[PDB]
Amino acid sequence: GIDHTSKQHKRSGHRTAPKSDNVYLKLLVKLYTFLARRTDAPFNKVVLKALFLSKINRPPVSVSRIARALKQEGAANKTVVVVGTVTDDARIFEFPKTTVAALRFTAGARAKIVKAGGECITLDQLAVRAPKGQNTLILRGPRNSREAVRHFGMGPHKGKAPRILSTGRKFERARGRRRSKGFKV
Amino acid sequence: GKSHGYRSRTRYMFQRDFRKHGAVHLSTYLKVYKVGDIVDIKANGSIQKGMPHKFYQGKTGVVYNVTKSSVGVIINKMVGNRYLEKRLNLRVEHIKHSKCRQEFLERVKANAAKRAEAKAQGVAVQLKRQPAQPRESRIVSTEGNVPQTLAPVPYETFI
Amino acid sequence: ASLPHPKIVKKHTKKFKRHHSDRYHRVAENWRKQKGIDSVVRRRFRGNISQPKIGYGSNKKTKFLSPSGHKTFLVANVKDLETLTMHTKTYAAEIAHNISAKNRVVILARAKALGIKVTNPKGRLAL
Amino acid sequence: AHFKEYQVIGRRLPTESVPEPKLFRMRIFASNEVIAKSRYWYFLQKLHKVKKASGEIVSINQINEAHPTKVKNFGVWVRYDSRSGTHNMYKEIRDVSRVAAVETLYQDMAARHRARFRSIHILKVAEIEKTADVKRQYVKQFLTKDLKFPLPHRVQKSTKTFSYKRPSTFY
Amino acid sequence: VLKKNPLKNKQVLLRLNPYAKVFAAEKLGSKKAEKTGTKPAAVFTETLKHD
Amino acid sequence: AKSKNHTAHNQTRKAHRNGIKKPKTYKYPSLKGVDPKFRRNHKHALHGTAKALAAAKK
Amino acid sequence: AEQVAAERAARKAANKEKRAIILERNAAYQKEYETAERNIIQAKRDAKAAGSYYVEAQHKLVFVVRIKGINKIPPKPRKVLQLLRLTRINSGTFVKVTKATLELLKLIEPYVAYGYPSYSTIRQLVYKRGFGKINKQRVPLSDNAIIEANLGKYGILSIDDLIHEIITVGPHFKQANNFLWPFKLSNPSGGWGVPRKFKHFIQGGSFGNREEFINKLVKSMN
RNA sequence: AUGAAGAGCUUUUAGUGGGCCAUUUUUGGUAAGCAGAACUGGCGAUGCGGGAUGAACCGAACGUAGAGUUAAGGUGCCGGA
RNA sequence: GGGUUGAUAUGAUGCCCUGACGAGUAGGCAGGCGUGGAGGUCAGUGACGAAGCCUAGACCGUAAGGUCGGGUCGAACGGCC
Ligand SMILES: [Mg+2]
Ligand SMILES: [Mg+2]
Ligand SMILES: [Mg+2]
Ligand SMILES: [Mg+2]
Ligand SMILES: [Mg+2]
Ligand SMILES: [Mg+2]
Ligand SMILES: [Mg+2]
Ligand SMILES: [Mg+2]
Ligand SMILES: [Mg+2]
Ligand SMILES: [Mg+2]
Ligand SMILES: [Mg+2]
Ligand SMILES: [Mg+2]
Ligand SMILES: [Mg+2]
Ligand SMILES: [Mg+2]
Ligand SMILES: [Mg+2]
Ligand SMILES: [Mg+2]
Ligand SMILES: [Mg+2]
Ligand SMILES: [Mg+2]
Ligand SMILES: [Mg+2]
Ligand SMILES: [Mg+2]
Repeated sequence: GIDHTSKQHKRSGHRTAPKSDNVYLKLLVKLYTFLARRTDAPFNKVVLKALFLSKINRPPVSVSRIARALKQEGAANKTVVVVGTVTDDARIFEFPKTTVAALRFTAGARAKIVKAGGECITLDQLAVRAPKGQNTLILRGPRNSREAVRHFGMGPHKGKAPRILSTGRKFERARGRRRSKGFKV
Repeated sequence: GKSHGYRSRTRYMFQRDFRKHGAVHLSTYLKVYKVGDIVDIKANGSIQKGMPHKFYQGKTGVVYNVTKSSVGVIINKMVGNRYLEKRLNLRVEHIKHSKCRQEFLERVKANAAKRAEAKAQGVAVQLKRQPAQPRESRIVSTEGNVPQTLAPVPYETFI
Repeated sequence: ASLPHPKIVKKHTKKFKRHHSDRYHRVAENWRKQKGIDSVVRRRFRGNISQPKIGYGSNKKTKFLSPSGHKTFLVANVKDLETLTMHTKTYAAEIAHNISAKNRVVILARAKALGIKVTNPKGRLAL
Repeated sequence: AHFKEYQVIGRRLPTESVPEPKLFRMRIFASNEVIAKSRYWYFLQKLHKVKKASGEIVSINQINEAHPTKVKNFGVWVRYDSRSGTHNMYKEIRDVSRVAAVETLYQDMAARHRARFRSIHILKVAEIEKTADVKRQYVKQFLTKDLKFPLPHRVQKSTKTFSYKRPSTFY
Repeated sequence: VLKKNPLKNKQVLLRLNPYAKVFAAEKLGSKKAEKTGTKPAAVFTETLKHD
Repeated sequence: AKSKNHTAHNQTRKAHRNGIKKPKTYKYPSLKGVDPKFRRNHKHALHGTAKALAAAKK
Repeated sequence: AEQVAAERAARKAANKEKRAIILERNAAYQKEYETAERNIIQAKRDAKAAGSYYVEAQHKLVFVVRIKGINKIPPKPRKVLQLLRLTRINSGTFVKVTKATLELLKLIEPYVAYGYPSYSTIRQLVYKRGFGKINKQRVPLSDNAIIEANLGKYGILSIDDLIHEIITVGPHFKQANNFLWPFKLSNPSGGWGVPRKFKHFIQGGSFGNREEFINKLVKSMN
């Protein structure tokens, strides 16, 4: 027999073949795994992996985030790539003439980007415009901004948002939260 | 009843020494501790203030803070299936520099010297230490060293 | 007529029978795993029955093949039969059990015309 | 196993305080060189401050018998540990080589004293070069003029399991 | 698809090692040694034969 | 009906299944428990240093 | 793009040069081995003539074989066997001899048989049971191109240069021996020689340092 | 130095919270197949060859098959040698 | 771990190559089998005999189970998503 050092027959732990049954997403995957296989470009592999992701690992990306990303140096004439959805943001009042490639656009985001003179692009048109990731800029959205993450790691002296339905006075603001009432955490 | 106090089972550990009782020499207080210095912990029993718990006897840590009379040491402590970092505020009588770091830094500057010396001619310093290798061939002479034959000795009582 | 295939190997031609299907009538022969804490069969003591496991699986080249070398395909009519027109060397027709005698004649005639093998060309024949 | 005699020479490891140490030597009866070198250190640990880590072996050499066909009479001085205590022995063995004598000695001790190889020490093996210095009658018996004796009750071993005549023990 | 063992199958032996052809040509597995007229000292022999 | 009070049997096996990992060490560790008289100056010194580098490569 | 003649011929020509290089390197290695043997022989002779003793160089290389199954091993020996890559009974590995490894071996002594291997058994092992670690896979060597691709960095082009880096313990012994998958040996064809394995080779068993008797055992196991 | 079989990170949740045996260290007890601790390894949760027979000992851990070689244990017959 | 959209033919969750591994109670997860009914489809089977029952008769599947033949029977019943 074998004295095994590792766990046998363990899955990689990484998603392949997105479990969404959406055929258009499957077609994007069929294209981008081919490109990742034959282009020698890391961009194709990044995008292919990102297309597998779940909704919470595909957070929305604001047009204001895109504007920040283009306010970098040498990034004004670049192609922004969001493997996910692009949302609008009324907190900006100017937007540049960039082109943005994404799975989905909200109506407001599309309208803003087009009204600014830009164009809204799909990841398949990105494939013909930039098969190896020419002049691209991949943006991911914020993951820990979620509500569930407030409660991850709940315990004494962590400061991590107890799970609670009704908030206010007399809902978890007593013994265990102030020295006057026993102890503070 | 049971007994698990702070100084439980410290009888021989916080004992002072044989013929080294009394006050402590002044080098303990004239030594200098900066942040990042590696220090071993050995409790003096005559200074009851600023003592470590018995767990940290013979433990080596890194300084993280310096105060009037004390020094802040970080230690790694095994608690179940993981290590937790522990912050002690220890008076310096219970504290001495570890000589391992000094012996490592001497080797550091020696290796730098060797590298600068042998870069002037490119002769492949090979600065890494190596384990004790097997011993090489050699020749043993019998000149004045003729073999002396031995034999097992019989059994005697010797009482 | 069959396509050339290797020697067909099975690795267990004996039916896996439930422990004590020979001892109690209430216990049917359909395989059930013994889930007992003290089961000799679950623990695999020497001299007990064998349990089905994936190592007994058949070669993927010879799986689902009858000894003739054909894969069986059930048919209920000539339209279902005609799917095997260009697959005679791989698939053999089996007329379903609920087909009438007068339609079996038609299916067998068309299968003889198209060169399709039929595994049961004797059901519901009178003479 | 079948024994061999090895000259093993060893030497405390040299230093700056004292190079050229004193080169101790031993004769070892053993089935191979690994066991010979093990026993060399076993005994040298009992005699001197040295062990395999602080010493070395300069030469191991097989000693063959100079006259493997002269019938010698040997005396062997033995230390052996019993179950109660430790004892000394002198045994006389009539044989053709030192290794054969030592084999026979280990077997005789295993038989008559239930002593094992780990329990037996050989102090020395010495050829008795003058008859009448022998002192054991079981050896002195075969040192008689024009000796001759028969072998009564011969048993012939049969290749078959059925014999068609009664056998004979004549000789 | 199949591990052929050198030390048999001379073809694979020669695929791995081209020196195997001239090794056999010169019979280097049966090389003879130059004779030497060295004799040990008396101290070696007398220490060996010592009791 | 007495019972077994205590044993550490199997606990090392259990710990070493997924165990004795060092926690980890980061660059720029916490300044927690450090002297406030030192922290209060370090704030101002870092402010001044940032200002100086800004005006330097301005 | 006919390309079936020109580039094929160029590939064949490029292979002819590599095989010439391998041939001359192997001739050199033979000349080296034979001289290294003959010279220590003559040195022993000359020391005997001068009345001295020739203390041969302690060995730089051992071959270790796992002799015990996987059940009922304490943790320190279990870890040391995992570190020597001896994860099954009758798995074998070459080990460089140093103060750091002799203690490892003293720890795992009741579970392994080890000793000093010869060129003949090293060569037979690498040629019959010769497997490389290429992208975490056990590839039979079977050709010098694998070795040239995975060890050509370290001057190694042939199975023979590999054997040389092994036996003449070189700068790249670590990388060569790690490239070599653990040798999967059978049980000895003639048996173990003893009735009882788990005593020391000295006490009549099989484990421990059988300094030069390991070649016989390994050849029986290979 | 050796090895790394991928490294690190998070979320959630099941069962469990009666234990027992062997080597060694050891407490009470005359002692116990007793009671209680320490380290490891095992049974529990594990079939296989051996120990006639046995939860734990020896050997060795299991997909289905073939050939070869062996471990422990054995080779008068029962019984392979 | 990798290879393979190229037009013409069938299945990219496909086909292929390579290496390793395979014990298991409590327990977890995955892929499948079978039952009553619902939507869709096979312009499916059927008084020239549905369903059910019997059958040391046959075939497929590791198995769950499925299929066929014969007998009995008499009015309905199945495959696939
Ligand atoms: Mg296995
Ligand atoms: Mg003390
Ligand atoms: Mg039944
Ligand atoms: Mg049970
Ligand atoms: Mg193969
Ligand atoms: Mg309890
Ligand atoms: Mg035989
Ligand atoms: Mg045996
Ligand atoms: Mg729990
Ligand atoms: Mg619980
Ligand atoms: Mg239980
Ligand atoms: Mg077991
Ligand atoms: Mg044992
Ligand atoms: Mg067999
Ligand atoms: Mg017999
Ligand atoms: Mg794959
Ligand atoms: Mg279960
Ligand atoms: Mg009917
Ligand atoms: Mg019946
Ligand atoms: Mg009716």
